[PDB]
Amino acid sequence: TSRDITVYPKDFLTYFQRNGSAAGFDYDLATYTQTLTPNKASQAGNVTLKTKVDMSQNFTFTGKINLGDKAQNAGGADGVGFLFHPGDTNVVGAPGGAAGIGGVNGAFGFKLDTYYNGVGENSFTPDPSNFKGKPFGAFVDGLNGQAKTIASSAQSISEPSNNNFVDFTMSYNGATKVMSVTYGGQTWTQDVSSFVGTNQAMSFSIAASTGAFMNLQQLRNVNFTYTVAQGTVIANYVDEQGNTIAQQETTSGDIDTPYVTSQKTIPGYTFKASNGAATSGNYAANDQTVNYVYTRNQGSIDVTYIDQTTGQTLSKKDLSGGTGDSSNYTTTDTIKSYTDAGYELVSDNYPSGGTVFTDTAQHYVVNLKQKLVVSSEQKQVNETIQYVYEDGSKAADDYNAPPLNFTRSVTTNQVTGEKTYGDWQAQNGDSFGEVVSPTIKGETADQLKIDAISGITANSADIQKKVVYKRN
Ligand SMILES: OC[C@H]1O[C@H](O)[C@@H](O)[C@@H](O)[C@@H]1O
Ligand SMILES: [Ca+2]
Repeated sequence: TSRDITVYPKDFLTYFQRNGSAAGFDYDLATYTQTLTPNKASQAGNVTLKTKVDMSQNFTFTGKINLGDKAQNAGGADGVGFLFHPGDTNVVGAPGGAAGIGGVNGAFGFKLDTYYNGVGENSFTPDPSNFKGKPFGAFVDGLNGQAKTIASSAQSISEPSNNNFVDFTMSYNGATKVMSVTYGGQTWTQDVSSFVGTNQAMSFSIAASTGAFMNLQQLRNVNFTYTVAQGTVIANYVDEQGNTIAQQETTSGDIDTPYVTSQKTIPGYTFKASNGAATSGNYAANDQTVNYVYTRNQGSIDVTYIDQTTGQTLSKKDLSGGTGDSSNYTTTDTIKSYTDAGYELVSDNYPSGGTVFTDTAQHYVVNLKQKLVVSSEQKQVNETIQYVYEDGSKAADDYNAPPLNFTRSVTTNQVTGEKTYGDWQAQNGDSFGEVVSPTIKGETADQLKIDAISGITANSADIQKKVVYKRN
């Protein structure tokens, strides 16, 4: 590959980051020596690799390790750990029994344990009982966070003595997935495929730890030949409330080589903003993540009610929801309310099957008019002539003249109450007849005829007359 590099002893600080206690000590370029811990108590120091490692390529790690001058019995602690995890380059494991492996997830590697921890806690499972107070080198399974020492790898090592540097070698076949560690004519082997999984890019941390007991722990003449793993960009396509609304796009590439991400076009949604990384940039050692946030496309429906009679808006129900939600709305009730008030439905554009919000607006109309009830008014003007004697006794039957009837339409607006009368129309005529007063033998009428009367209007008063007969 083009990312196949060999870390030289003089460029150590280029590819490795002194962290913790280690940051107090400069790299001595005469010896090529990096202190991890000094010979003081409760110290922690490490170097982290600035990149990650393609675990689908071969790597060869060479150097010398000073484990100190004291052994456990003389007050010597805690050892040096080599950490392999998939998380952040700048993460390191817990000190003590965790040996700088435990406390990280998906964590494996090699310890040189210069202190026996029989009492276990969360960071680490007790050290193998067969190595009570004895220096040993092992492989560690820190996948579940808790560093477990594999007793099948548990081998003794030489006690830290007069601050001496023993040769260390860690070799790795990309294709076998087998790790080979040599420390002063003790060798280790293990298939690490059960750990690398699929990640094929792990962070590397060499980490020393003192506690109550101490030791100078130091590194010298570090030769790392490995393939720089390539950076990942994750792009998530999520709604406003975090729920994912389109498949994610995990695109990988060589560090410091460009990356691009696509603003997906999502049915039912419109792009709002891109929280997180740039949508465009350069690949980097750690995972970068750009989140595309989308808004839920919202539909309009407005159902206007109109009083035709006035050409005035009665009521207007604005509805808004999500492109494809039902509205669950029916006119029927709002219609009723107007109909009961004396209105009359004309038309209803509102679909019978509720409705559904769409990316385009809907506008429906309910046409209502003030009802009008047509009645009839009738009025009658009569004429009566009473034929009587001087004592009031009837001389002759009362004449009721042919009645003069009159009709008018009455339109009552069932909303305003406003009664629009039509006109008075004469059914019978406008004029009452002449009535010649009957002749009675041996009597004389005070009026021998009642004259015909013209100009009868529907408001006219009923005519009442009285003819008195006198004897002779
Ligand atoms: O250093 C010896 C010992 O001292 C303390 O008890 C802690 O800091 C331990 O984890 C450590 O291993
Ligand atoms: Ca231990």
